[PDB]
Amino acid sequence: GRRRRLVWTPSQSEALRACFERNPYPGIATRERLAQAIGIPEPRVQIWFQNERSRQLRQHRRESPEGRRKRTAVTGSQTALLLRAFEKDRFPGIAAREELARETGLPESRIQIWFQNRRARH
DNA sequence: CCACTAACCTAATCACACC
DNA sequence: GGTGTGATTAGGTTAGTGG
Repeated sequence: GRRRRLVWTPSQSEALRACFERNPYPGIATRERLAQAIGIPEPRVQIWFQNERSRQLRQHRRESPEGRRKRTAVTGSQTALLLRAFEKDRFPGIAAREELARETGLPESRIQIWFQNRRARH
C-alpha cells in the first residue's frame, strides 16, 4: 500500500510553479519555507520538484547551489531495528514505514530513503 | 476508455565523516 | 585514496484523478 495521493489546490499549484520557475533546484530551506507557506509536508514538495523537473526536461527535449537537508544521524540502535525489518521485507508499505518511523523517532521520509539506499547496496 | 501525474522506483552520483 | 552512508539527481514505473 502507498500513501494517500494528494490533490493540489489552485493556490498550492501556483505557488509550486512560481517557485520552480525561479529555481528548479531548491535546497531544504526553500523547500521547508514553501511547504509551510502552502500547507503541504516538505517531503511531498520535494517529490513534486523531482516530478516537475522530469516533465520539464522531458518536454524540453521534445520541444527543443543551495544547501541540502542536513545529514540525519542514525544510531546503531535504530539501524539494527531498520536492518531486522529489511531482512523480512525490503519494500515496506507506508504503514510499515510509519510503523518503523514511530519506533525509531526518525521521520518517515527518511525511512523511505534508508530503504532506497539499503536496497541498492545490500 | 484514456491522458495526466503523485508516488514510487533504480542507478549513479554528490557530500560529508572517517581511518 | 578507500569505505560507509545519508541525500540528490535523471528518468522510468505504478497506480489514483478526472476528463
